[PDB]
Amino acid sequence: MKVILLEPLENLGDVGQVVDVKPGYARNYLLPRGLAVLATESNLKALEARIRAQAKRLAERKAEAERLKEILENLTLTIPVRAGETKIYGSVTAKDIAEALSRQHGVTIDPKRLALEKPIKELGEYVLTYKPHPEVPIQLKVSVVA
Amino acid sequence: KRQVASGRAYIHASYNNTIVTITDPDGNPITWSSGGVIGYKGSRKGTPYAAQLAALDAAKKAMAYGMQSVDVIVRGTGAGREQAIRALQASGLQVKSIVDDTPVPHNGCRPKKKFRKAS
Amino acid sequence: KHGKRYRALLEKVDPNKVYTIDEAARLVKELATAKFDETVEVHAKLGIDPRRSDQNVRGTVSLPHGLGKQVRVLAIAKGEKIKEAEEAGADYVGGEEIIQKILDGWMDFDAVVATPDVMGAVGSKLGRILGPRGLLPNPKAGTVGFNIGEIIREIKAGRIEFRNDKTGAIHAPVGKASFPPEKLADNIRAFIRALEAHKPEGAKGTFLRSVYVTTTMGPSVRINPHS
RNA sequence: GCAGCCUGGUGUUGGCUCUUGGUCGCGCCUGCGUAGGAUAGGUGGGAGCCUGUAAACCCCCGCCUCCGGGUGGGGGGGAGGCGCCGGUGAAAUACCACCCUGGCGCGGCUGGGGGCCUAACCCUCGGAUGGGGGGACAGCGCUUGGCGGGCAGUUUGACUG
RNA sequence: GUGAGGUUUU
RNA sequence: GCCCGGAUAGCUCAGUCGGUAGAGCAGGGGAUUGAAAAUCCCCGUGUCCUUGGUUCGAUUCCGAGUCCGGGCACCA
Ligand SMILES: [Mg+2]
Ligand SMILES: [Mg+2]
Ligand SMILES: [Mg+2]
Ligand SMILES: [Mg+2]
Ligand SMILES: [Mg+2]
Ligand SMILES: [Mg+2]
Ligand SMILES: [Mg+2]
Ligand SMILES: [Mg+2]
Repeated sequence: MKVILLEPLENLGDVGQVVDVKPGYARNYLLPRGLAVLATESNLKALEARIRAQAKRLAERKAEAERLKEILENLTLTIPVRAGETKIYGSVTAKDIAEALSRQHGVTIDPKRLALEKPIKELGEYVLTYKPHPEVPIQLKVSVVA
Repeated sequence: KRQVASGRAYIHASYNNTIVTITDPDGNPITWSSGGVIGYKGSRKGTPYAAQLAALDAAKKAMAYGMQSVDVIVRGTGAGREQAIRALQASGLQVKSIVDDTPVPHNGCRPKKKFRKAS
Repeated sequence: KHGKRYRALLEKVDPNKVYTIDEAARLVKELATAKFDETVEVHAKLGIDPRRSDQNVRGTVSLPHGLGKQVRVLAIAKGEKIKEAEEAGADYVGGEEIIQKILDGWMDFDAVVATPDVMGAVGSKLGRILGPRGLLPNPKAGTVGFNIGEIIREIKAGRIEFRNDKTGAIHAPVGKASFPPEKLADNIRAFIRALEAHKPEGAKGTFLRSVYVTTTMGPSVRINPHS
C-alpha cells in the first residue's frame, strides 16, 4: 500500500519511504487528519519533484514549531480555574482550560492533545506532547481549583 | 521461586486435622500437607505418632527453602495441639515469639447441633 | 566428561558442515587418540516404530577380510562334535557342564555358540544373561547352515550384526584404529546398504536419519547417508 | 429444502500491551518400585583416560530435584579418584552420546483469551462540520456446519368370498 | 482433658 | 467403512498406568448372644474378548478384527 508520510508517526519508519500499512489504519487515522497521502504516480512524483520547496516548509512548520516551550508552561504561573466548588462537579478536559488560559495569562493553545487519554477529575502534573518528530514535552502543573 | 527465611506461620489444630502452613509477613502460604498423604481417614490424624508428616512435611518441603522462625497462630483448639506444635517448636526450627490468635466463635444463633447437647 | 582430551581438537565436530563424504569417514586415526585396540563402532539409524506387531528388526552380515577380531566362543562339546581330526577343531574346552545360576555368571560376553538346536525346549533357559540386549542364539540369526562347522568359522573373521531395541543405538565392529578407506570400501559400501536391504514391512518415514561414524576416542563426524 | 436462530473464516475493521499455541532440537541436562556402593535412561566401543594447559575424603557452585544428590564456569589443592570381573539384574557405567523422558533461551506464523486508546461504525444531546457513551464489538454481505413442522412440495404398496 | 456398629423377651 | 474407548465366576464388580489378584446370593453346619436376628466365619463357579509379539513372565502391555455402543459418512 503506497502511502507517503509528512511527519513521523512515532513508528513505521521515516518520512517519505515506501512503507506498507493496513488500510484500516491509513484510511481512517492518516488521511482525514492530513498526515499521510495515497501515493499514485502523481503523489509519488511530487516528493522528488519538490525536494527543497516543500522540505523547507517542513523546516519552517517543524523547526519553527519545535521552539514553543518558552512562555507557555515552564515558567511559574497561577493557572486560572473556576470558583469553588470544593469537590469537582465537572471534570477538567483538554477543551475546558484554554479559554481560561485565553482570558488570563493570554496563552492560546490548540486545545487538542491537552488530554491524550483519561480526562480526569483530579489535578497534578502532565506533559504536552507537541509532535514534530516528537520532541521533549512541556510540563503543565495544575495545583489548585478554587 | 524465591525462597524465604523470615516470617510468620499459621496453625490449624481442629478436632479432625492438625496441619500448619508457614507464611511470609504478608500472609502468603508456602505449602500444605495432610495425613491424607498416607491416607489417614476420619480422625486418625491427631496427636502422638502417625502424622507429623503433615506439619513436619510442611517444614520439610520447606527445608529446601530454609525458614528461620514460626510465629505460632492456633486456629481450632483441643485434640492434642501441644505435642504436634511442639514437634516444630524445639526439634529443628527456631521461634521468635508466642502470640496466639485463638478463635472466639459466637455466631449469634446456633451452628450445627453437635455442640448443643453439651452447652 | 568435558575434561582434558575433548578441549584439544573439538573444532573438527563442526555442526554446520555443507557436504562431507570422505573427510568425515576416514578421519578416525589421529582425531581419536587411542593407545589400545579400539573398535570404530560405526553408527547408523533404522527408522521403525517398536510398538506394533509384524515388525522385528534383525540383521546379521559377514565380512571376509578378518576384522582383527577372533571367534572367542565358549564351546561345549556334545554328540556329533568332532570330525575325525579335521585339523581346525577341538581348540577350546569340551565340557565342565556350567549351570552357573549361583553367583549369577561372570558377565563378560563376547560371542556365544550353541550347537544342539533345542531352542523349543531351552528357550528362555539358555538365554538367561542376555534378555533385552540379546546376544543369545536365535532362529532369526541366520546362523543355521548345512553342516556344523560354519558358525565358528564365520564368527571368526565375521558375523557382525545390527539389531536394536526401542531406539537406534546401533554399531558396526569392523576395523582397528588404523583402518583405511580400502576397508571402508567394504564397510560403508555393504553395511549401510545391508541395513537398507534388510527391512521390516512397516518401514515408513525418513528411514535413514542419524548415521554418525564416531569412535571411542574421537569426535562425532557426519557424512551424507550414501558413500 | 426455506424463513428464522447459533457459530468458524473474511470485508466494513484500527493502534498498542500481557501471557499462552503450532511443524517447532541450534540448546539446556532431564531417568531414585528397584533387589548391592547410586542422579542405576535402554546400551555402542569397555583398559583406556580424570591427570601437572591444576587431583582427592568433600570443600568450589549457577542448573534441576522424587531432597538423596549428580552434571558446567573450576579461583587454593597435588599422583591420588576406580571402574572392565566379583557386586545388582529384566540391564555394568568410568572414555566417545543415538534419540525418548523435561525445565527451558528462539528461527516461521502471533492460532486463541484478556487490559487501554479510538478516528471506522452504532446510539444519543437545545440551534449537531460540535459534545457524551459503546467501540473494532454490534449490524450488514459472501462462505461453512448445525438447530429448525414456523412454513412449502411431497410419499404412506398390493393380494384379500 | 474421655469412652457405644450395639440388641431383642423365655 | 476411517477414527474413539472395552468385554473378567448363574448374576455384575474390586483391576494394570508390564513383576497383583476376587469379594456378595437358592447352600450346609458352625466362638458368638443364657439355646433368639445374623452382625460375623470356612465356602459352589477366572480361555480376565479370539489370536500374534518387546517381555523373567502375562491374572494386566501392544497389532488385526469375530464381541457391543456414540459421533461421522456412504449406500448405484
Ligand atoms: Mg458471520
Ligand atoms: Mg474500553
Ligand atoms: Mg469519530
Ligand atoms: Mg468513545
Ligand atoms: Mg464482526
Ligand atoms: Mg406438512
Ligand atoms: Mg405436485
Ligand atoms: Mg434387653
